[PDB]
Amino acid sequence: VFQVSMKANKYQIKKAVKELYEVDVLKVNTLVRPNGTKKAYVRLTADYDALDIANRIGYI
Amino acid sequence: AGVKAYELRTKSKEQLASQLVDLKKELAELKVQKLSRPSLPKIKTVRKSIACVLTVINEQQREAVRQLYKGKKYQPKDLRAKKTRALRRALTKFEASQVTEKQRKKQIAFPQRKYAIKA
Amino acid sequence: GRVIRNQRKGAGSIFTSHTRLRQGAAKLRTLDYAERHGYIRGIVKQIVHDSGRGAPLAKVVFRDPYKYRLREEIFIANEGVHTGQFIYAGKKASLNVGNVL
Amino acid sequence: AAQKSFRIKQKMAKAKKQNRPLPQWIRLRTNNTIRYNAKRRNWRRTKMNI
Amino acid sequence: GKGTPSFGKRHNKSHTLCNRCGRRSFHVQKKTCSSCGYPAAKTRSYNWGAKAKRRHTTGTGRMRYLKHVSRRFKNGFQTGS
RNA sequence: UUGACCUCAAAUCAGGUAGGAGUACCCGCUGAACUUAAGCAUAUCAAUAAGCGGAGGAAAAGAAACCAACCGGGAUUGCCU
RNA sequence: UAUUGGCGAGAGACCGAUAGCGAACAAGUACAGUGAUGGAAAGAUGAAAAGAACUUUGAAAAGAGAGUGAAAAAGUACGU
RNA sequence: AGGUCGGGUCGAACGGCCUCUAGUGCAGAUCUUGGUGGUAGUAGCAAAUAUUCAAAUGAGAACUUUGAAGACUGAAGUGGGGAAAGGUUCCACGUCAACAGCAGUUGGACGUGGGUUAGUCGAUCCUAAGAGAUGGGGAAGCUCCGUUUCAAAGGCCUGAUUUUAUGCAGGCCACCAUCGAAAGGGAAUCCGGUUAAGAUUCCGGAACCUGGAUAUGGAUUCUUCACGGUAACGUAACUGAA
RNA sequence: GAUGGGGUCUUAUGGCUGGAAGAGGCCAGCACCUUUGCUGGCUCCGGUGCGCUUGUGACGGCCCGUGAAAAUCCACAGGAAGGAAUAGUUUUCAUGCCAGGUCGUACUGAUAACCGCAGCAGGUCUCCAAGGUGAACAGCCUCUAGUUGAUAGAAUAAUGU
RNA sequence: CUAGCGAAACCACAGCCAAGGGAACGGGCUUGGCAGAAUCAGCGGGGAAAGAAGACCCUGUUGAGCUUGACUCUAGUUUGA
RNA sequence: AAACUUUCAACAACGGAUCUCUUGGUUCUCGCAUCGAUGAAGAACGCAGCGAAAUGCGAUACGUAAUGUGAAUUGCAGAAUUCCGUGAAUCAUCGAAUCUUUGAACGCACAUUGCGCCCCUUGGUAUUCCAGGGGGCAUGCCUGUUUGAGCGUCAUUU
Ligand SMILES: [Mg+2]
Ligand SMILES: [Mg+2]
Ligand SMILES: [Mg+2]
Ligand SMILES: [Mg+2]
Ligand SMILES: [Mg+2]
Ligand SMILES: [Mg+2]
Ligand SMILES: [Mg+2]
Ligand SMILES: [Mg+2]
Ligand SMILES: [Mg+2]
Ligand SMILES: [Mg+2]
Ligand SMILES: [Mg+2]
Ligand SMILES: [Mg+2]
Ligand SMILES: [Mg+2]
Ligand SMILES: [Mg+2]
Ligand SMILES: [Mg+2]
Ligand SMILES: [Mg+2]
Ligand SMILES: [Mg+2]
Ligand SMILES: [Mg+2]
Ligand SMILES: [Mg+2]
Ligand SMILES: [Mg+2]
Ligand SMILES: [Mg+2]
Ligand SMILES: [Mg+2]
Ligand SMILES: [Mg+2]
Ligand SMILES: [Mg+2]
Ligand SMILES: [Mg+2]
Ligand SMILES: [Mg+2]
Ligand SMILES: [Mg+2]
Ligand SMILES: [Mg+2]
Ligand SMILES: [Mg+2]
Ligand SMILES: [Mg+2]
Ligand SMILES: [Mg+2]
Ligand SMILES: [Mg+2]
Ligand SMILES: [Mg+2]
Ligand SMILES: [Mg+2]
Ligand SMILES: [Mg+2]
Ligand SMILES: [Mg+2]
Ligand SMILES: [Mg+2]
Ligand SMILES: [Mg+2]
Ligand SMILES: [Mg+2]
Ligand SMILES: [Mg+2]
Ligand SMILES: [Mg+2]
Ligand SMILES: [Mg+2]
Ligand SMILES: [Mg+2]
Ligand SMILES: [Mg+2]
Ligand SMILES: [Mg+2]
Ligand SMILES: [Mg+2]
Ligand SMILES: [Mg+2]
Ligand SMILES: [Mg+2]
Ligand SMILES: [Mg+2]
Ligand SMILES: [Mg+2]
Ligand SMILES: [Mg+2]
Ligand SMILES: [Mg+2]
Ligand SMILES: [Mg+2]
Ligand SMILES: [Mg+2]
Ligand SMILES: [Mg+2]
Ligand SMILES: [Mg+2]
Ligand SMILES: [Mg+2]
Ligand SMILES: [Zn+2]
Repeated sequence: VFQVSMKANKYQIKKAVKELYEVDVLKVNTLVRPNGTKKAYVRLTADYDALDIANRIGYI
Repeated sequence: AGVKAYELRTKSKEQLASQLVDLKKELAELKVQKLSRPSLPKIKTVRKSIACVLTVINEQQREAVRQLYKGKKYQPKDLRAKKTRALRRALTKFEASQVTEKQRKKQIAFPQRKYAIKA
Repeated sequence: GRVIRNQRKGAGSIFTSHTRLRQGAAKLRTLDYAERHGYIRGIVKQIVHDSGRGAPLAKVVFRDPYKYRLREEIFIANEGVHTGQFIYAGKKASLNVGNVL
Repeated sequence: AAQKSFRIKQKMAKAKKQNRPLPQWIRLRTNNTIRYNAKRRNWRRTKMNI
Repeated sequence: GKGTPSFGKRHNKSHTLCNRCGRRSFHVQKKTCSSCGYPAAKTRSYNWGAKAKRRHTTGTGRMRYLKHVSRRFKNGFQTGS
């Protein structure tokens, strides 16, 4: 679950996840939160583990 | 602390791009810590250093374009002077100083003489 | 005094004619060349009702003499015209009910 | 409404971000004159008119 | 019934927000703003509306560019460093 | 057939320019009524307010198709009269 | 020569917070109206927060003491 | 008219006299602004059948929670969903100074956070009543008319060429801006489960549509572009530009 | 060119199968601080109708009322062009590959979330609609669901509603 | 009536009468009658009760709506040059 | 006689008068001329370690670069070498930049964060399809260039 700039679409979100984390993403679902920002649920493929890469980013 | 513009000005554009992308990496790594810690004042130095690197890159590219367009008319509008719309539309010093040959003959023959009056 | 009702009628705000359910202006075929030098034959495809008009309309179909297509004129149906009837329009047309001599 | 436009939702988001009391460390600054949020808005008392 | 029960029938906004002034004065059927005159090229202003002119004149905003022309004039529209 | 000329076009042609804001003052156009006349219609308010168009640091005007009737003066503007 | 606008200054037998610009304050703000528009109120602890540690009654707010301060007949409902 | 002194309070400027000057003296103006009374602990807080008992919490319970009992709405509901409108009121934790015209431990209140996931639902596309540029013509002008008009109003497919780009080879075409419906028209998604708060959107399973690439199988052909049925017609397919 | 005999077609709709019982539902037993499960069964066969609601079909009545447009998609006529034999031609047949963006999506929708100065007996568009009585989505009672909200207590004068 | 909550209109000052006179109908003045704290529930005689600078009538050298063979014009239309 | 009513004083209330203040206004005088298609004024939305507003700014976002001064900012936290120095600061100055979405607003629209087209480039086995990045596409008028139209019209033909 990421916070995303308001100008980004699902293509850009997917490409930038693949670049910044070297992860293949299955699908992206975005919404605009009531505070004015954008939230992206990024579901990865079954090969990668979001739990394994979240603490690699530095949060869990 | 942060980066210094005078020591960044010595580098090439590729070193500047590498510096910029690792600075952005560190900005992301501090943004993921700002939610864990109460306060993180270190992020402002990285933000301003990114701003400085971008300023230096833009200045280097603009100077390259200026030296490309050096010594010729029709340089780009963002590079030529801004001053005001009215001053840009005003006559040049040459066009204002243009006079007819008749007025030039008259000014050469009868210029305003310098004279004083006591004796 | 106010502006009276018949004086207001000419602005045409709510006094325009309700023309949603009309098939089109019921006009004759244009006097091109065939109607003034010979005749031309069309066919009454359907006789229909026109809203806001007491007389029935007739959709006559002619052939375009200059392009391969079909033109559809809307005539006002004369009494006795039936569907499938051949209408003859022109200078050399025969004097029958429905013709445009 | 539920089916709303992005402009309306953006103004609603800004109003939600603005609906908050003062940060109480502001009353500790020198030459402070602000005691409370005078531009406070509640949905029951005044409408945004948007 | 012209009062309280008729006030319950009011749920269709006549005006929405204007793009030029953010006012909620843009008439949705006339497609015109009642305050700034959008989409007319000229801004709606009237000498009898002196208070409105005072409300929307120069200086009631940021002046992102006009703040600095006095400094640039005082320095003579200089260039370089 | 070929090449001009004239007129009129078209180009995301080369290079430019206009718009809008402000408007205290300035140049025009348009243009009232309240009011006063102890009524009121010409008149007055007023060649004003509102409306519209257009500029600058000032604008406008300006070197006589002028004033004069004198022993004549001498662009324009402003003050005193 | 004009100049109730703008920028920069210098002044006053001017006003002194119901005055003076509507606005000495987060004022063309809050708020009202569909809208054009309308449009406020609101300055002053103390030299310095030194803004009442601590004890006790009270569920608590607070009170009573104690204390700071030149003065709590200055306690953020604060000059007189 | 007023002036002076004493006492108390207070804390920073002010007076006498000779003159000058004025935004210079209030009881009224259904005066203006602000504040405060008597009325007065008074009128009253009485529509919508109705509440009761115990326990818990808590300083404190007519009103909060749980249980029990009694009732009501009675499917043209006091139910379950939505449109306009509102905008976070939704949900959780803490909380009761103000609001809930009694109360309050409760709340749509206060404080702090969380929450709205779509190729298939809508918008987007189409046009309706209608609005409205352009070419033009009016109008001192702000602007008005008009929407296919007294216009030189454009774009569509095949290719050919393989200095090669896309001109030249060609050929067709004459509507002639745009906006206008979350109820009209319209490509395509269902079930089960899941959260404090989301779901035709998330998870699992099972589908479908559009657009684009494309290979294999199948079909058809030496009678080149299928056969059968009297026929209505049938089929897995079974070229088809303007 | 009837009836009659035999066929053809539209597939709204319905039936069987797949989806799919593995789901969901109803029960039983074994369990345990516990995440809490785990293991078994059953989920079947019918009937009725001027019934209610709704969809649809074939008709009929009414009009000096005959009851939108466009986008969009398909088909047909035509025969341009391209086409096979050691080989092709076809992707309206089947299978197979990739992608499907932007914005909204919470909640109320009203005797407390909208408008009426307000937590106002007012007003504000629409879908679903059980059983009995009864002609009846009348009135009355009940089931599912939802409330038990409207300052209360004690007395029972006048005058009131 | 009690617990809690808790306004408003109105208010020169206030509030017992008879007669007199008086702005010709007094709560106050004059002469008499009289007159004893504090009050509660009702009540509609009075307070020329309250609500609104009378809407009827008159005046204003104040208007406005409407009408016409009022006065003065005028858009449009018609006729001539 | 209390209570109650009225009057006065002290103290306490209510409320904000008076007095004294004043980074504000008002008026006069002097000096100066400087908005915008190189995108103004205005608007919307955002940006701070902890900000709602004002003020500042624009994804380089209470700001960057340059120059000067020369050790701060300050409510707290934090940072320290930033302290005999190319160097602190919410400092001053400002000549270089950035300048979201808009707006005269300019690809067409707009109650839509809607719908396109062209060039270059990257990826998806791709001149055509999808996606990413960058750069563009308004109207009127002027000068010129190129391509044209008209028996408007001249000469030259065969
Ligand atoms: Mg979405
Ligand atoms: Mg309505
Ligand atoms: Mg309307
Ligand atoms: Mg006057
Ligand atoms: Mg007069
Ligand atoms: Mg008079
Ligand atoms: Mg008069
Ligand atoms: Mg004027
Ligand atoms: Mg001049
Ligand atoms: Mg004031
Ligand atoms: Mg004021
Ligand atoms: Mg003292
Ligand atoms: Mg004191
Ligand atoms: Mg002092
Ligand atoms: Mg006075
Ligand atoms: Mg007084
Ligand atoms: Mg008096
Ligand atoms: Mg008074
Ligand atoms: Mg009572
Ligand atoms: Mg009552
Ligand atoms: Mg209460
Ligand atoms: Mg209470
Ligand atoms: Mg809630
Ligand atoms: Mg028009
Ligand atoms: Mg449309
Ligand atoms: Mg639609
Ligand atoms: Mg629809
Ligand atoms: Mg329809
Ligand atoms: Mg829900
Ligand atoms: Mg799924
Ligand atoms: Mg076959
Ligand atoms: Mg038969
Ligand atoms: Mg079916
Ligand atoms: Mg029905
Ligand atoms: Mg949702
Ligand atoms: Mg929902
Ligand atoms: Mg709901
Ligand atoms: Mg409803
Ligand atoms: Mg409901
Ligand atoms: Mg409300
Ligand atoms: Mg209102
Ligand atoms: Mg029903
Ligand atoms: Mg029965
Ligand atoms: Mg019934
Ligand atoms: Mg009640
Ligand atoms: Mg008497
Ligand atoms: Mg009396
Ligand atoms: Mg006497
Ligand atoms: Mg007596
Ligand atoms: Mg007595
Ligand atoms: Mg009574
Ligand atoms: Mg009485
Ligand atoms: Mg009366
Ligand atoms: Mg009177
Ligand atoms: Mg008289
Ligand atoms: Mg009159
Ligand atoms: Mg007459
Ligand atoms: Zn506007």
